[PDB]
Amino acid sequence: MFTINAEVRKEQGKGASRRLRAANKFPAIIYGGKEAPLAIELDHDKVMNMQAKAEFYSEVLTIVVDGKEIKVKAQDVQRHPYKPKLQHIDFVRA
Amino acid sequence: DKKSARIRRATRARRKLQELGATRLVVHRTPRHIYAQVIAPNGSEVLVAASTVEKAIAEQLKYTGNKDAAAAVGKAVAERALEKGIKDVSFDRSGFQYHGRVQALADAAREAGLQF
Amino acid sequence: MLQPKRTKFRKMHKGRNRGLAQGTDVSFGSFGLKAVGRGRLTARQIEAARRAMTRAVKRQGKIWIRVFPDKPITEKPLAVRMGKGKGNVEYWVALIQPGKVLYEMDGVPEELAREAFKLAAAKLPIKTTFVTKTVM
Amino acid sequence: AKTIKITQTRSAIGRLPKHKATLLGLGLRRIGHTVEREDTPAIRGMINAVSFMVKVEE
Amino acid sequence: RNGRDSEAKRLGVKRFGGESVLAGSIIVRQRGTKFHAGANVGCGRDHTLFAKADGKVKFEVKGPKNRKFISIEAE
RNA sequence: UGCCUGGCGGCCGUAGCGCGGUGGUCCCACCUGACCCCAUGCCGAACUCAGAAGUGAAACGCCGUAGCGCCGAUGGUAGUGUGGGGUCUCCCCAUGCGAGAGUAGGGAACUGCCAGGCAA
RNA sequence: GCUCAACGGAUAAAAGGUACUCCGGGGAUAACAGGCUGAUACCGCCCAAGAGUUCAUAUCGACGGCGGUGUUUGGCACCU
RNA sequence: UCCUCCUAAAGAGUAACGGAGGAGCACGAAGGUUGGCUAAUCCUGGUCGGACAUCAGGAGGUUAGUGCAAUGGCAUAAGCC
RNA sequence: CCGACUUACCAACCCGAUGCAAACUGCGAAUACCGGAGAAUGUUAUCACGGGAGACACACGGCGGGUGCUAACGUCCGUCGUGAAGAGGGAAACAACCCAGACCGCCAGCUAAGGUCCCAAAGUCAUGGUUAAGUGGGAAACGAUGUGGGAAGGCCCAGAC
Ligand SMILES: [Mg+2]
Ligand SMILES: [Mg+2]
Ligand SMILES: [Mg+2]
Ligand SMILES: [Mg+2]
Ligand SMILES: [Mg+2]
Ligand SMILES: [Mg+2]
Ligand SMILES: [Mg+2]
Ligand SMILES: [Mg+2]
Ligand SMILES: [Mg+2]
Ligand SMILES: [Mg+2]
Ligand SMILES: [Mg+2]
Ligand SMILES: [Mg+2]
Ligand SMILES: [Mg+2]
Ligand SMILES: [Mg+2]
Ligand SMILES: [Mg+2]
Ligand SMILES: [Mg+2]
Ligand SMILES: [Mg+2]
Ligand SMILES: [Mg+2]
Ligand SMILES: [Mg+2]
Ligand SMILES: [Mg+2]
Ligand SMILES: [Mg+2]
Ligand SMILES: [Mg+2]
Ligand SMILES: [Mg+2]
Ligand SMILES: [Mg+2]
Ligand SMILES: [Mg+2]
Ligand SMILES: [Mg+2]
Ligand SMILES: [Mg+2]
Ligand SMILES: [Mg+2]
Ligand SMILES: [Mg+2]
Ligand SMILES: [Mg+2]
Ligand SMILES: [Mg+2]
Ligand SMILES: [Mg+2]
Ligand SMILES: [Mg+2]
Ligand SMILES: [Mg+2]
Ligand SMILES: [Mg+2]
Ligand SMILES: [Mg+2]
Ligand SMILES: [Mg+2]
Ligand SMILES: [Mg+2]
Ligand SMILES: [Mg+2]
Ligand SMILES: [Mg+2]
Ligand SMILES: [Mg+2]
Ligand SMILES: [Mg+2]
Ligand SMILES: [Mg+2]
Ligand SMILES: [Mg+2]
Ligand SMILES: [Mg+2]
Repeated sequence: MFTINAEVRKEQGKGASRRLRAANKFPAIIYGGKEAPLAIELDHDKVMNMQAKAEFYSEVLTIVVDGKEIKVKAQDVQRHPYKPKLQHIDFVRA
Repeated sequence: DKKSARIRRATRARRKLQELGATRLVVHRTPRHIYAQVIAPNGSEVLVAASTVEKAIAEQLKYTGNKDAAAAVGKAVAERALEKGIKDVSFDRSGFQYHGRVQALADAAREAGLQF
Repeated sequence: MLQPKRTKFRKMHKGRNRGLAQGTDVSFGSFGLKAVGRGRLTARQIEAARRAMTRAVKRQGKIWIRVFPDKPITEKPLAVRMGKGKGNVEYWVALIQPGKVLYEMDGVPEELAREAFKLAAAKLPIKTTFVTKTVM
Repeated sequence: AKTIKITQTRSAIGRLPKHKATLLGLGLRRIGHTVEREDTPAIRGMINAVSFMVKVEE
Repeated sequence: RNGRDSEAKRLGVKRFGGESVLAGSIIVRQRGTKFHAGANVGCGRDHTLFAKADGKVKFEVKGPKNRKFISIEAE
C-alpha cells in the first residue's frame, strides 16, 4: 500500500525549493532507466509517516504522478540536519 | 626498459626543437633496418621518408643493418629531400648516440647538400 | 580530557562558527545525542558529560564520542594589559555546529539510552536532542 | 525601435559606487525624473541592476 | 618573538588572455614554474615569462601532466 | 580498400593499472659474437659495431573481462553579488549565480601524415 | 675602506641625576573619581555522583552547565 | 634592515608589542656546455655485519634530493655522475 | 643456546567506517580585477604638463577578519556608507542608525522613513485568528495537565479513561 501522491514541479532551485518546503511540500525526483529525470514534487506529512516503517527503503514503491504510475525504490534522502523532517528524495525508477 | 629509456633521452631535443620551429630529420635506428624521415615543423606529418625497409634501397645492399647500409639511407633521403626543396633541416638523434649508423646517416646527408 | 598529541602549531585563530554540521547520522551505535544549538565544547565538558553517561548505562554498552576538540583557546592572565602578543593556551574546545551528533550509544535499551542522554545533556551548554539510527 | 520608460523611485545616497554609476548611465537624476530609453538587453541589464530603486513600465 | 615579514614582491599574472602585448613585455611574474614557456614565449632566470613577439596571450593546458602553458598567436 | 607492424604527433586517465587469451610471412624485441669504431669512474648490463642459428619465455602490440583507478548528470544542498527583515556571536526573505561530495550511468580510448608486409 | 645594524645613513667624535627644579603644551597620555565592559569578585539557579545508620534534594554537594548585580582585582582611555 | 608562509576577504597591495621560522654567506666550482643516469623507505637472501655500512632482486613510487629557512617548482629534470 | 605455545593486555602498518585545519588541497564558486567589441547616457566625468593648496589625530554603522572574553562607545586592517564638511522628517531626547541631499520666496499639492484614541497631524477603519501576562513595554539554561492550530497513532457503549 506504499502509494505516494505526487505532482509535477514548474519551478526549481534554492529560492523556489524552499518556498514550497515551507508549505509541507518537499521536492524529489525520479531518475534512472531511459526516461528523462522527472521533477517530482510531493507532500511531506504522508511520506514522513511512511518512512517510519523500515519496509519503505526495501519494498518497491508506487508513485502516482498525474495519473501515471511509476514504480520506484527510494535511493537517496536528505533529512533536515537537526529537525525531524525531510528535504528531498531520490527515487530510482525501478 | 631499454626502449622507454631511449624516449626520455629524445624528449630533451624534441621539445627544444619545436619551439624553434625547425624541420627535423628524425632518424630511427634498429639492430636491422636503420630508418630515417624528414618531418615538418608542425610536428604532425612527414614530407620525405626513406629507409632500408623500402625495396628500392634494400635491393642494393649486402645487409640492411650496418654502416654501408646506413650510408645508403642518408644519401637517399638527402637526394629526395633535395627534390621537394627541403634544404635546411635539423638532426634529431632520437636518443641514439651519434657514433655509428646515426653518424653515417648524417655524413651521407651532409655531403649530398642537406644543410645541417 | 581529550587533547591532541602534538599538533602542528601551538596557537590558532578565533574563527567563525557558521554553517551546519556533517557528522549527522548515527553510524556506530543506534541512538544519538544530536546537537541542536551552535556553540563550543571544552575538553572538560565532553569529559564530564561522559562520566555521567557511562554511569547510567553501567559497565555494559559501548559509547562513541563523535567529537574531538583539536582547537586551542587562549586566555590572558589577570591584570595584564592588552597587546604584548597572543595569550597562553589554557583549554581545547570543539566547534559544534547544528546537527552534529555528539555521542552514540549501543548495547542498551532505548528507554535506558533515552534517560542516559538526559544526564549528559545537563552537563553540556548546547541544546541537544535524541535521535535514532535510521535505515538508510 | 520601440522604447521603454524608467523612473527612479528611491534616492541614491546610501548606495554603493556602482549604483550611483548606473543612474548616471540611465540618465536618472532625481526621484520622479522620468526618462525614455531604447529597449535593449544592454538597458535591460541596467534596470535589473538597480531594480530596487527603479520602477520600469513597458 | 614574532613581528617579522618580507616586502611583497608584486608577483602574479600581469597580462591576461586575449590581451595584446609587445616584444619583451612581461606576461607572468612568477616564483617557480606554475606557468610554462609555450610558443613565442621565453623564460628568464627569475622564471619570469616574457613575450618574444608581438601578438596576444593565450593560456593553455597542454602536456601529459596538465601543466599550464602560455603561448602567443601573432595578432 | 581492409586487417597487421614500425616511426612522428594530436589529445592528453571515458585515454592508466590488475587478471586471462593471443601474434611472428614482414616488422619488433630477445638473441650470437667481439681484431677493429666506441665503451664501463669494475663488467659488451648499458652504450657501440659485425651479423643473424634459434625464440615469442621476457618485452611490446592486440582482443576480452570492470576487480580497482578514472569520468559523471538531472535534482537537492552549501556558499554568495544586490535590496530588505529578525529571537543579529547567527540566520531568514526577494532576485541573479550555483558548487564539492554522493547517486543513475559511461567506461578497459579516439584520430591524422608517411613508410613497408598482406588478402586483393 | 662603514654591525653609518637606530640598517633613506642628523657629528669624524658624546653617559647619567634633579624631591631645588623651571618654561612651553596635552585630558592627543597615566594616578583619584565618573562612563563602557564584566574576565575576576559577590549572589542565585540547573543536572546530580556522592556524603547524611537506611535515604540524592533536613542539611551539603563532586564532575560540569546558565544567569544576575555593578561593591573587589582589572581591561578600555570617552570626560577633566 | 632584508627573505618565506599565514593574517590578506580566489588580480596587486594591505595593519598590530598578531601567529611561524631564517639571512649579514658559500662556490674557480656546487658556474657553462655535452653525454649519460634517477630516488626515500621497507621486504627477502648474504662473510666479519649488529635496529642502521657494502652487495642482489622485488615491492614501492618521488613519501628522495635540491650548499642553508620557508613557499612555489622540478625527471624535457633545476636532482646525481 | 636454539626456540614452540599461550595471554585478566597495549598496539605498527594496510582495509572498511567517522570528524577537524590560518600556516592541508586529488576539487572549487559568487564577487572583484585585467583586456576586446557594442549601444545608450553623463555640462570630458579621462590622462598628461604647469600655478596654488590643504591633509598625513580620524569616528560610527554593515559586511570580511586579527587581538580580547566571537567583552568594551576596545584595538588594528580590508571594503562600503555616513559624520567629519548636511541641514530637514523619524528613532521619546540621541554627530556617526532609517528616510532624504536646504539657491530664495509661497497661509498650494503628492509622497519617503515612520505612523493614524488623547498629549500630537492622520483609521477608536475592514475581514479573519491569537494573548490574560499589562504580555506587548530588558534577559538564559531549565521547569509546567497555561492555551491555539496541524498531521499520525493506541483504546472505545461486543462498554474504554
Ligand atoms: Mg536566496
Ligand atoms: Mg542604506
Ligand atoms: Mg610586521
Ligand atoms: Mg610574503
Ligand atoms: Mg609473450
Ligand atoms: Mg546540481
Ligand atoms: Mg559577531
Ligand atoms: Mg558535481
Ligand atoms: Mg646615525
Ligand atoms: Mg630607518
Ligand atoms: Mg631655574
Ligand atoms: Mg607648567
Ligand atoms: Mg579609572
Ligand atoms: Mg548513601
Ligand atoms: Mg561604580
Ligand atoms: Mg571599575
Ligand atoms: Mg582621553
Ligand atoms: Mg582610540
Ligand atoms: Mg568626569
Ligand atoms: Mg624601512
Ligand atoms: Mg592577494
Ligand atoms: Mg647548483
Ligand atoms: Mg642532460
Ligand atoms: Mg641475516
Ligand atoms: Mg641484512
Ligand atoms: Mg647543473
Ligand atoms: Mg572522486
Ligand atoms: Mg581581493
Ligand atoms: Mg573591462
Ligand atoms: Mg568600449
Ligand atoms: Mg605623521
Ligand atoms: Mg595616522
Ligand atoms: Mg567585526
Ligand atoms: Mg574605535
Ligand atoms: Mg582606519
Ligand atoms: Mg542630518
Ligand atoms: Mg535629526
Ligand atoms: Mg532610543
Ligand atoms: Mg527630534
Ligand atoms: Mg541641492
Ligand atoms: Mg496625501
Ligand atoms: Mg507605508
Ligand atoms: Mg488628532
Ligand atoms: Mg477597528
Ligand atoms: Mg514587561
